[PDB]
Amino acid sequence: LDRLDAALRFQQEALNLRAQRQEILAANIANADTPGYQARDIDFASELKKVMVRAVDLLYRVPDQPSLDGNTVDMDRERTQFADNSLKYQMGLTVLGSQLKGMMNVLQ
Amino acid sequence: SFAGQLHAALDRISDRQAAARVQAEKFTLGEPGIALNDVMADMQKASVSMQMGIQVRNKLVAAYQEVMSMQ
Amino acid sequence: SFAGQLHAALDRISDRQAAARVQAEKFTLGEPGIALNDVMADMQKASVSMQMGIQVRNKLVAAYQEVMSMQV
Amino acid sequence: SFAGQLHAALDRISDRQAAARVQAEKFTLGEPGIALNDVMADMQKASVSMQMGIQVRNKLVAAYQEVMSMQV
Amino acid sequence: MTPESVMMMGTEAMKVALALAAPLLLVALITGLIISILQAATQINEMTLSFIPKIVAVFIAIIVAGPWMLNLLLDYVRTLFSNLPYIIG
Amino acid sequence: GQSWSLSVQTLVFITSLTFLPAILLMMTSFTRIIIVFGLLRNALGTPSAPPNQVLLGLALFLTFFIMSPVIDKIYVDAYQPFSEQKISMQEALDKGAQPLRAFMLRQTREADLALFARLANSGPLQGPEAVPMRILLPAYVTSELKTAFQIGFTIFIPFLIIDLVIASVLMALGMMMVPPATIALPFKLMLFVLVDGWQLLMGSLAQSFYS
Amino acid sequence: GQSWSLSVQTLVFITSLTFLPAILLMMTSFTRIIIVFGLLRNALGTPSAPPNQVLLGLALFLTFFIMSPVIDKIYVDAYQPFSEQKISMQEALDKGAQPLRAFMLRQTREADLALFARLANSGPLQGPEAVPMRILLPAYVTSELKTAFQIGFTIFIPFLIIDLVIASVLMALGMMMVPPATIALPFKLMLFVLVDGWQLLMGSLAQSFYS
Amino acid sequence: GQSWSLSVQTLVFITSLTFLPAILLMMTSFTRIIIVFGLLRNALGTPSAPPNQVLLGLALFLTFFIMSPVIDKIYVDAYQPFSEQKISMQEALDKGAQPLRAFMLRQTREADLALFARLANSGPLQGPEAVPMRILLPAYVTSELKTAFQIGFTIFIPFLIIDLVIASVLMALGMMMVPPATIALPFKLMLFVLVDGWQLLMGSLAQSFYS
Repeated sequence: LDRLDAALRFQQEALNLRAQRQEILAANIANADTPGYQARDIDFASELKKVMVRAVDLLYRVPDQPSLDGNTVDMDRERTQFADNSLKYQMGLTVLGSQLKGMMNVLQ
Repeated sequence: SFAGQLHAALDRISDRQAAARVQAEKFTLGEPGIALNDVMADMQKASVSMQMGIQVRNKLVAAYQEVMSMQ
Repeated sequence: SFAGQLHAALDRISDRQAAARVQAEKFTLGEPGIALNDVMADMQKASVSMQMGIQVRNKLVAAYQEVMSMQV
Repeated sequence: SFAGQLHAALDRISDRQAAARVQAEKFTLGEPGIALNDVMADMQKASVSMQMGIQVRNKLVAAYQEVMSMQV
Repeated sequence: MTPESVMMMGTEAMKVALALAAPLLLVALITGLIISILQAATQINEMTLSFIPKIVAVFIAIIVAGPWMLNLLLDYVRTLFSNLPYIIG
Repeated sequence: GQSWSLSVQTLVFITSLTFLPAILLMMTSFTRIIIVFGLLRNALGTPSAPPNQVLLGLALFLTFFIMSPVIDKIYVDAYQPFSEQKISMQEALDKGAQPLRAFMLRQTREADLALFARLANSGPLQGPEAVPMRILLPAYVTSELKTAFQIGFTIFIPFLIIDLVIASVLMALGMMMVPPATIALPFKLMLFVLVDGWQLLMGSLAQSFYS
Repeated sequence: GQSWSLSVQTLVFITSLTFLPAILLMMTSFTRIIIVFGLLRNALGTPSAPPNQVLLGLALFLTFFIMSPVIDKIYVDAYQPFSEQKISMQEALDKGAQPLRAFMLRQTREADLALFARLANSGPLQGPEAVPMRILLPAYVTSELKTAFQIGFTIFIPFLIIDLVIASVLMALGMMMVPPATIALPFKLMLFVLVDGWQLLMGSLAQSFYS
Repeated sequence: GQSWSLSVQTLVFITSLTFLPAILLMMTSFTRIIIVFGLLRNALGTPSAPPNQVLLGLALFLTFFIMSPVIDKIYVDAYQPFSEQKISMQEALDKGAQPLRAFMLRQTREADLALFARLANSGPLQGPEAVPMRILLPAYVTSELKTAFQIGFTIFIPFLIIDLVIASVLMALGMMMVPPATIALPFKLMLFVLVDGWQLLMGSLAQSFYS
């Protein structure tokens, strides 16, 4: 790679993984009522570590309580997951922005 | 040589800008695979690379003129 | 000496920035122990250190140019 | 011909700037078929053309002064 | 820098002048003496009457010298540039 | 391991970009070259007969050529391990500066080095190589300044000889009271162009640099 | 082959203009003309009587006239394919600079390119066209200096003859303390205006420079 | 033939003002006068006695006055129509230089235009007025130099004769040492200021220039 991308590759990959994870969370929110559905999620830490070496596998979420229709997407746990995922996405966004602003300010 | 190094650096900067521009074009055409969180990062990378290039050019040209105006 | 002082200052600035970056990376990796009240503070302090460094650089180069451009 | 090329470039930039001003005038009294983004883009392009022209003029006049203010 | 090399070069540098000027000045002396002989034995003279043949004398001397007068100048200067990498010491 | 972050590395690079062309070029290779050029200009009996811009350009081209082997050395020893981020700037700078330090040490005067060391009050050195650049630079500058004038006097000699001989031959025939300077200029220029002083002098100074 | 982006294109276009006063004029076009004019002014016995501004303007006009073929060739071969964006400026630059090198080859000394190549320690380059641009320029400048000195000496010779004749006759007339400088100068000026030295001198210089 | 925007019009106006010392003064108006003033100081036998600060200032007064009909003609036919805005900004420049071009032809030699026309390869064609500006300006400079020397050596001879005759009586009277310059200088200026050659000089420039 290059000296510039070497610094920001980690943050870019973190942002991309956050976007994909939020997409999966939105998908299993939208499919909350389809019977026979299984909630899916990404092992964020392991996937990030694997990516920062060189698609993404899906891990089924353990059902909270059983239901007759076969649907296994919870609501409260996934809502907390979505909220915290958005919060950490914004954290990564502002960290990358601060790094880029510092790099630009050094060159003035 | 210095001329070759400068030519290589200019080619690299132009390549980075072209890659960012074509990625933005693919995103705006509606082609799937872009999440808007990488096009902005690539554009910022191209902009900071161009800023470094123009800073180096300013320093070099100022040095050249001040060393040519000597006696 | 001047070279030694400059090297020490730059090395300590780089160490502060590296520590802040590694703490932020540990936080975003999910490892417990970071409360978001330390990573932001350390990043802000690192930015302050970088601002001080660049201001010192500007002042030093301005003074050097002024003393070097004198018509002797 | 240097003079011919200079005249061509100057009339081209003047004509583009005048066309942009005419577009802004046409939009400012509520004529139909004029887009705000289009008029802003035209204004910005005219401004950047003017900036390029003044920059090249300054560089050329500085070079001419340097070459004509030497010792023979 | 060795002080001896400063004067030793001067000794040969000055001899170049004696190598070049002597063919011209000696003839100038020889021509002048002949004029002085004409300034006796019906010694009529206005002021000098010596400048007129000296110009002709030096005119002949320069032509007769010609190449080997130039050769000394060309060779000595090239030697100085040739020895420049070794004059530094 | 330890190194410098990207921001501080680029800050150092931009800062060094200010010194590098001005002083790291002015007081390292071609100061004596431009001194010799100025001395030749004075010796030609004419102010600024060769233009200053042309003289500076020729000196810059000549020093670029001269430093070519050292340029290749520092390139292959620093840039290649650094252009592929296989080494950090902290020691890359020292590794790159080492060959230039060796060149300065080779082109130095022992008396000047000893005087500067005594002035700096540091005499623990066991070998010439272990000297610091802080004490190496001024001695190198002084030695280059000395050899500049040493070459310049040799440049002066032939024109002085021509002027003396033409003045003597001119005033020996009764023309004492007329300046021979206007007459010596064509002869000096003819001699210089006939011997090809420029091309010969460039090779001579290159060989002097190669010692 | 790809093309550079507009930003870097305009960046290099603006940057080249700073080198324009030197690279295009001083070491390429009219160094011989300006040196010859300076030497002529020196030979006339009254420097600064032809003002430097007027002399430089005349030199600029002369070099603009004498560069007519190469200027037209580079203009067509660069602008015409570049005006409507059919080839990249990065290759158009070299394709337009090649005829300039061809012109330089004729005017430069054939015996100094080899010396500069040996100094640069480049490998044996077969053919007279594949010479790199980094070597041609200094050799061309040195050849320009040599031919300018030669022309200056040739112009000097008649004025030296006039001064010698006038001094000899005035001293043989019966007066020796008369300053010949103030006496020969009006005669030299009258001879020059009778011969119309400006027009023929410019024509001869243009012919020698063009061939 | 349309007009320009305000921004471009002021851009070229200030740039045209930069050329004022060169493009309009030193090659159109008084390039002959300065040479005459410089040579006159040399002819007076008192070098650098009249300061060049006032001589240059004195010259601009005379050339502005002798150029009054030309500039007044420009004022009437360009400034007044421009204040009426019935003439294009570019049209005024074209229509102002054209009468000046006829003026330049008046003060140009008979056989100097043909040199540059053949040099520029424009061809003879027809029409003495239908001549490009590229040929007029260098030819004007060359012609101005020729007439400057022609009017120059006219004044040198009377002063040289006085120097020669005063030296002749020295040898007849036994003054054979003998310092010619010191004794002759007071007599040179007394005749110069008793006849007041300046009024003759200023009058000569007015009629000779207009022809």
